[PDB]
Amino acid sequence: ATKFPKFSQGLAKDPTTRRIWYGIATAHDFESHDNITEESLYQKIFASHFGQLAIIFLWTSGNLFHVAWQGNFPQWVQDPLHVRPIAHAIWDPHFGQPAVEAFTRGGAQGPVNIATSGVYQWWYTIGLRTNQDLFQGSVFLTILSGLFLFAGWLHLQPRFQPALAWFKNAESRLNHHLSGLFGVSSLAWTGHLVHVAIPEARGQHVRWDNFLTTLPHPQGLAPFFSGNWAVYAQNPDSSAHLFGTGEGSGTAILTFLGGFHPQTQSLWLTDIAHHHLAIAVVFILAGHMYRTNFGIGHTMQEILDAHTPPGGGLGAGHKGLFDTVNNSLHFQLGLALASVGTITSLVAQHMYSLPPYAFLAQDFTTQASLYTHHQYIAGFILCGAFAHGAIFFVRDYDPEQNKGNVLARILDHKEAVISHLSWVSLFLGFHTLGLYVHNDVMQAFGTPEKQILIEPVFAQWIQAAQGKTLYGFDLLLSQSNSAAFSAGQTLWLPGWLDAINSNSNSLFLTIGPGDFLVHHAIALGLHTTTLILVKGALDARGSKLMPDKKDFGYSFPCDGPGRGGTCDISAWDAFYLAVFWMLNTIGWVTFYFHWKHLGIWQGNVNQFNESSTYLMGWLRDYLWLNSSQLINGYNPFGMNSLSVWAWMFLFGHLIYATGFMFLISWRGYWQELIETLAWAHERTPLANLVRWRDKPVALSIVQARLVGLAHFSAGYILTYAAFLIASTSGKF
Amino acid sequence: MPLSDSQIFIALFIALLTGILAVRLGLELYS
Amino acid sequence: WKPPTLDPSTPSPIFGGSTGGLLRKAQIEEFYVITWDAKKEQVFEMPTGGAAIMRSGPNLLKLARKEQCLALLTQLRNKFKTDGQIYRVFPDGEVQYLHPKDGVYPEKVNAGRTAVGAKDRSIGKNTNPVAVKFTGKLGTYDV
Amino acid sequence: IHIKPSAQVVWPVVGQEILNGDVGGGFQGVQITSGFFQLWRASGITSELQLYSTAIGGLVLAAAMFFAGWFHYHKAAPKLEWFQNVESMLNHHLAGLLGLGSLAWAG
Amino acid sequence: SEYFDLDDLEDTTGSWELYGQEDEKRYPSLQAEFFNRAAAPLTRRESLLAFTFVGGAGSLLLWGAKGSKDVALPIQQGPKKGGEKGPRGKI
Amino acid sequence: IRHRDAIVSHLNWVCIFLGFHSFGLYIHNDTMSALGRPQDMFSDTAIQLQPVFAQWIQNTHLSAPQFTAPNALAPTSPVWGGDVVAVGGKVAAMPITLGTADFMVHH
Amino acid sequence: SHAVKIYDTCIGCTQCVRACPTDVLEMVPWDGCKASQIASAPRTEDCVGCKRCESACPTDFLSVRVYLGSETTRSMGLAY
Amino acid sequence: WLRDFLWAQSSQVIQSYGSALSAYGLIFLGAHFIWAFSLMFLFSGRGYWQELIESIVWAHNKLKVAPSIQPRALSITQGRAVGVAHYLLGGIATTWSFFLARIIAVG
Ligand code: CLA
Ligand code: CLA
Ligand code: CLA
Ligand code: CLA
Ligand code: CLA
Ligand SMILES: CC1=C(/C=C/C(C)=C/C=C/C(C)=C/C=C/C=C(C)/C=C/C=C(C)/C=C/C2=C(C)CCCC2(C)C)C(C)(C)CCC1
Ligand SMILES: CC1=C(/C=C/C(C)=C/C=C/C(C)=C/C=C/C=C(C)/C=C/C=C(C)/C=C/C2=C(C)CCCC2(C)C)C(C)(C)CCC1
Ligand SMILES: CC1=C(C/C=C(\C)CCC[C@H](C)CCC[C@H](C)CCCC(C)C)C(=O)c2ccccc2C1=O
Ligand code: SF4
Ligand code: SF4
Repeated sequence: ATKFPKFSQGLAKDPTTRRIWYGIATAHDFESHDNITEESLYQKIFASHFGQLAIIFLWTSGNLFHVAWQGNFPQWVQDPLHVRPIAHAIWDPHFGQPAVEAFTRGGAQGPVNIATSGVYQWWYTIGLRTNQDLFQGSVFLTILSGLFLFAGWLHLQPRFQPALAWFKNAESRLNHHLSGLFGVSSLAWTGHLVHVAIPEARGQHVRWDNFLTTLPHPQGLAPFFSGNWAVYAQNPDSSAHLFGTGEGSGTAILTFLGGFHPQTQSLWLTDIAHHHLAIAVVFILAGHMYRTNFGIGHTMQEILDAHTPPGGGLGAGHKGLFDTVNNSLHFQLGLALASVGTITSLVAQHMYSLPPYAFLAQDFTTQASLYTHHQYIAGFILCGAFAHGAIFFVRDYDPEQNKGNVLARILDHKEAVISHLSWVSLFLGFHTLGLYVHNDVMQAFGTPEKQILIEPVFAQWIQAAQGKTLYGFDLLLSQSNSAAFSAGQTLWLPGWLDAINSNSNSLFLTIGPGDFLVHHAIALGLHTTTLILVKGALDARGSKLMPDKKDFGYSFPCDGPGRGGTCDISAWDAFYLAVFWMLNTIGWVTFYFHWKHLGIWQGNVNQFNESSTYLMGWLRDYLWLNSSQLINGYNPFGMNSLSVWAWMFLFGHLIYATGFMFLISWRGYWQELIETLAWAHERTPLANLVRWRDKPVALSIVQARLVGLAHFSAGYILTYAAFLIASTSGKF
Repeated sequence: MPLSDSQIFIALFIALLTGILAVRLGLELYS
Repeated sequence: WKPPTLDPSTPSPIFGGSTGGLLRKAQIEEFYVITWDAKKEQVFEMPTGGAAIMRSGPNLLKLARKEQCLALLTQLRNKFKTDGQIYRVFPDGEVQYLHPKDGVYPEKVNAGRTAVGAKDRSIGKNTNPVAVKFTGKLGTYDV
Repeated sequence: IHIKPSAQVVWPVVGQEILNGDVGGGFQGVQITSGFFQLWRASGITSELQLYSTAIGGLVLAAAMFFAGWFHYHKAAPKLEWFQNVESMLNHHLAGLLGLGSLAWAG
Repeated sequence: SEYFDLDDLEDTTGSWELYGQEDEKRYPSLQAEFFNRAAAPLTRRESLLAFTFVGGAGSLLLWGAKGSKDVALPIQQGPKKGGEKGPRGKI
Repeated sequence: IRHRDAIVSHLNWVCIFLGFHSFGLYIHNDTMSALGRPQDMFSDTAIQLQPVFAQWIQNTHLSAPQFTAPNALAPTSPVWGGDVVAVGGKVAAMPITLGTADFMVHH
Repeated sequence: SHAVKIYDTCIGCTQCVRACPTDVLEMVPWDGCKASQIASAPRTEDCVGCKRCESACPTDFLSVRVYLGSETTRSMGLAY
Repeated sequence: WLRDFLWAQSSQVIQSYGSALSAYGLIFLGAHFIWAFSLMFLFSGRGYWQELIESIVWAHNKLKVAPSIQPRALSITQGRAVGVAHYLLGGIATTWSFFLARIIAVG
């Protein structure tokens, strides 16, 4: 009928407004498009990947350009502890004059936004110093984006179109990605650190016009080629070194000091260089594992077929799994998302405790924003990983080709897995909520000594084994005569033990009963989100209520009111339910991070230690207490620069609430309402001169779940971002 | 030291070329 | 038996009108007609809302949807013990006879009908969705 | 003016006796917000004996209501035409319930 | 009878003109002639889109570059109070 | 029943109009205040929305013992106008004035 | 339009045909069951997708199955 | 409203611990909980819950502790009724504890 969903004639012949919505929502599900083949599917995905890479490089170019043009990067470089970094300028014609005055910050000549992304600390650490450096980087990245766009166009041309078998050559791709994309990139980064970033940290101005003239080490490359590699570790930067200057600097380029630079409170750059060099060698070696065209290397199908326990404990083992993984893009995407999202969480956990950028640890707003940002990104990615696992089970799983292997066998005891996840979720919820409520009642009745405060002795024992002597467990790195102690004593242990025994950093924070309770809340959240996702994936193909669910696909509204009623029976609906639990879980995690760090940054650890053991403590001493500056961003007396966060705070509350409408009220109410509206327009004079092209209808059942979830999530994120940034930046 | 007007115009021109290449890729992906 | 022809001279039931009747769709897409023969003059409920009086003898009623016609026919068959006929009418004047399609109600088995949609297997014998990838079929039920 | 009304007292167990607040009048208990004290004072009630008397009379009338519901379902159940005497019920509920109720309360 | 197969499908489907009346003579001839020659170049859908585009874009950039300065929008005057002061001695 | 579509469509329009011109006034005010433009707000010291009909009702009920209820000594309530009724140093009842915020919350 | 496929577990009980509000289904002669009839779906262009037929079906698992497909004016139940 | 009414006036209920008004602080928290608990019924559907119950029932069948009265998820209508009942109870009791702690402590 129409030609907009040109990939779907079924949508194109829809006479209602549903055609537009579904045309948008199905545009990137290339496998379900009309007349698609496997080869054309892979080629379209390859080009789309080029487009995404170009978008990423353009985004980075824009950040560099706006900081270079409108920021205060040289001024921040001069005084990194007393200059608020500027993100970009504000040109808003709706501003009143008090808003123009309030937002003028950081030494800017006009209203600006203060950055929370940490790009100043990162770019300063890696050696950038001037606006010209940032501009040149931005121009280079714009050119890189243009190159990626050209390559995406080019490999869609018929003579440059890669064959389907090229996409399924797993061994060559793994060899090249491990050796070059990981290893050579890390080696080149070590080159940048040694030639540029380390000299710039020592006051030496090294750029493209003089780096062939500048010696990175006084003895050149002779210690490298002779194998006398300990020369490069001699004479590190002293503990009195001032970053960016030659005062107190050394000449070492590859060290293993451990711990932090005393002034910047961040990792030593020479340690970072040695890290990336060792990583480069390990990854280049690992990229020579798989067989390509030279008669040596492993064959992955035979590796998988060989790994079956001879006692039969895993049935057929991993037999046939090579073709299962290699033929399913959803299996590959599920694996990629699970691993990348776990890595994103690892980045969040390691960047707060081991800050890698100079003057990042002292920037409290930036640290809180980065932790929260990456943990929410990690949560969304993990939900997607399990979603595409469910999609694999529906669309790509062939039971005959996987007969008796580990995949079929875990499908064969899915009730055991789901029921045990249910048990652990129930145990954690019952007992964590019960201990919190008991403590709340104890505080309410005036008897806090009757609280149940369980000491986290296992994690404290771990902290002791890594050298924290506060808890009195004398073992390993906290035992001065142990073998583990003596082995590291001349290499990384002095700096590490200085850092881990200081309470002025975030390295292995002191923990107590509040940390116990919130960690068990986190365990409850992880296990329940996993339960919903895993039950969705394992029941995706069918259940007792709907034994032919695979015939209906990943996403469908329901199977009607029969058989007791079947709302939210699809695996997609399990994803939709699990997003709520993921948001809840990351909320608990980030609440914990922010409140514990708020106490640490304000120099009062007793507030978290005493109030976090009961939930009124969380409400009153975290949410209520820290919202005071935020909600006074504008008031009857006037406004300040926090008024944008007050407005966005309310904006997020509104969007969150609007989502409840789509989630609570369901379709048929709105369809009858829209029918009366369609009657009204046709019968109204001067208005019935105009007519709709698409028949107005209520949003579909699944679309409503999506739109409600999107409003809920966006309001969740916007509200917490406003509260986090306003509460931290109004104090710091 | 601030950027010059010419540097901003250079960046905008290179971005316009990149945008033309982007429109080309988007149309090729479409049909 | 042959399909009956829609007699346009049939009177309509006594009704005062409503806002629930035909809209522009009847002019440009299609509408429906239900006819029935009433044994006596009596009140029935309109599927579009409101009470109407069916005339003794032949009645004709134009409705927007096939489901509305079948709802009224269900009421006529179960409350008034009266049979009826349903037509689809197109804007170009074409009249298509709809129900009962072969003169016998569909719930009564009738010779001359041929099964469509029949699968010669139980529902658990459908193949897997991976087996119909890149074939153009609607699903595993389509094969 | 100074004493807060209270008509609920908690037992001392598991620390909950903190809810018996110092409401004044040499008394500890949960502060009430239903307005009964102001209603009892407006009625002229000056002693706990009169409150006891109303409580006993209420329980007797409560038993009478439960007797009547059993009686008018199991023993003497009115027929349908009795219920459909809406003219009689309106006459009795206007004049007898509301009218005589207001007259007796004015008394 | 509210149904008829042919020549009365308009009455059957209720396709009636409740208020529209056929009328050729409403406006004066010189007034009409003026307004047909006034709106003649915009009677093509591409020309009106081009005209509204060029006029609207030019009005918007002329407002932004000059007109917003003339009406003294606060975003064009910029700050005068020296900048808001942040905590911890930050600027 | 025979014009339920008209009833529901008209009520739908009324609800949309009321939501816009009641909640959107608050949103306008929040946005103006955040942008540092209190003079552009709906307020008693800016663009005013006085509930003049309710104010007139209050004035009529205040003036009632003079003319329209002559044998009543005082108005029915202190909320219409007049003096504070104070008991024990606390306000029992007093005039409840209505301005722009009252207009907005009534809509 | 929605697809209504019939399977061979049908016992010919006619309950799905009686349940259908748009006359999609009908009973045709068959020799596979005792009732000597089977449900058929000749008029799926009129199927709205309400799954009243599946609610009526007594076999375990279902003998009539409705697979929601491309939406039309008839399948969306629109009177406008 | 959010600052000067909700944030400012909730100070009494959230500081009520260790006083006789601490019951209101506990009920404030518990009512927030019951309100949030309702969203699991309102936002979900019984097909998910019936399948989860299938796995749990498998675990009970394995240990020969499956009940004869076969467990079912709540009906669609009961899921809605439970959701709205807990939503109303939680929200109204939240406002109840907020109001009563506030006005008892500052009245
Ligand atoms: C040396 C050869 C080489 C190189 C450099 C690449 C590079 C790439 N390929 Mg592979 N390719 C190769 C050989 C190679 N390819 C061969 C031989 C084959 C066929 C057998 C392929 C077949 C192939 C396909 C089919 C596709 C690719 C794609 C890609 C891209 C992956 C997306 C990305 O940007 O990841 C970036 C990854 C890294 C930078 C590695 C690090 C990852 C970790 C997790 C990040 C952490 C690092 C560090 C801590 C972070 C610092 C953060 C900073 C901000 C401070 C990337 C450009 C995909 C695409 O995007 O391109 C269009 C794609 O679809 N390739
Ligand atoms: C005494 C000698 C010995 C021992 C101890 C093992 C031990 C093992 N072998 Mg065998 N092996 C042996 C001799 C031995 N091997 C010899 C002589 C050969 C010939 C060379 C082999 C050849 C061989 C092959 C080819 C393979 C093994 C593999 C394995 C592993 C799995 C075997 C299995 O059936 O798992 C049974 C596991 C299950 C039934 C599943 C249990 C899942 C649990 C219940 C889940 C719990 C999850 C938990 C609740 C959630 C998180 C917990 C939370 C606290 C964090 C295991 C490490 C396999 C492997 O894993 O290699 C690495 C494999 O592929 N072996
Ligand atoms: C505060 C809100 C809240 C609460 C308490 C729960 C509670 C629960 N969720 Mg539900 N959830 C919520 C919000 C919530 N959810 C929302 C908004 C959604 C999106 C729709 C979901 C979606 C969801 C899914 C999809 C799943 C859950 C599951 C669970 C269980 C997790 C395991 C556990 O903690 O067991 C402990 C149980 C509790 C903490 C419940 C409260 C127990 C009370 C306090 C016991 C005492 C009662 C008291 C004595 C009785 C007094 C009655 C009185 C009238 C006399 C548990 C029943 C998972 C599950 O069922 O696993 C088993 C599951 O699969 N949730
Ligand atoms: C990473 C970002 C990204 C990438 C790589 C793609 C890639 C692609 N999309 Mg997706 N898209 C995106 C973001 C992206 N899109 C967002 C945010 C949305 C809104 C949720 C969409 C919604 C969308 C629709 C509705 C369609 C695509 C289609 C396409 C293909 C052709 C695009 C084109 O330029 O046609 C250029 C064509 C024209 C300019 C004329 C036709 C107009 C088309 C039909 C709609 C505009 C598409 C465009 C991508 C919308 C941008 C959204 C914007 C908010 C960012 C290509 C595979 C089209 C395709 O056919 O499906 C495979 C298609 O119909 N996209
Ligand atoms: C805060 C949450 C929220 C919001 C904003 C709405 C919105 C609405 N509800 Mg919904 N509702 C909610 C919660 C909400 N509901 C919940 C939780 C439920 C579950 C029980 C429902 C269930 C429900 C029912 C059952 C009904 C509604 C109806 C309505 C409408 C009332 C008419 C109206 O006021 O239009 C005016 C719109 C607003 C006041 C929303 C704010 C609009 C802003 C101020 C305008 C901004 C315009 C913007 C700036 C311009 C676009 C720019 C941008 C694109 C760049 C309106 C669309 C009723 C309705 O449809 O009748 C007409 C109706 O019957 N709702
Ligand atoms: C459903 C599905 C899917 C998905 C899945 C997923 C999504 C999952 C996730 C998963 C995950 C997410 C996992 C994780 C894990 C982890 C681990 C397993 C780790 C380990 C670790 C360790 C072992 C370590 C050790 C150590 C060291 C080294 C040092 C010291 C410390 C320690 C001792 C700790 C797929 C696609 C496949 C297919 C289809 C179905
Ligand atoms: C003044 C002047 C001038 C002009 C200039 C201009 C006018 C400029 C503009 C510029 C611009 C205006 C630029 C823009 C840019 C853009 C861009 C850069 C874009 C990008 C995009 C992208 C990248 C895309 C992507 C995608 C998507 C989104 C979806 C689909 C797919 C794809 C991938 C396609 C001249 C030289 C003549 C002369 C002198 C003066
Ligand atoms: C959580 C949830 C469930 C699961 C909830 C269920 C099954 C209710 C469980 C109630 C009680 C706890 C079940 C057990 C009752 C027995 C009488 C317990 C006896 C044991 C003694 C200790 C009392 C649904 O079934 C549902 C259905 C439709 C929409 C939403 C939802 C929904 O959200
Ligand atoms: S889904 Fe509804 S309309 Fe379609 S065949 Fe079944 S009962 Fe008939
Ligand atoms: S499909 Fe089911 S309901 Fe229909 S006739 Fe066969 S057994 Fe009966």
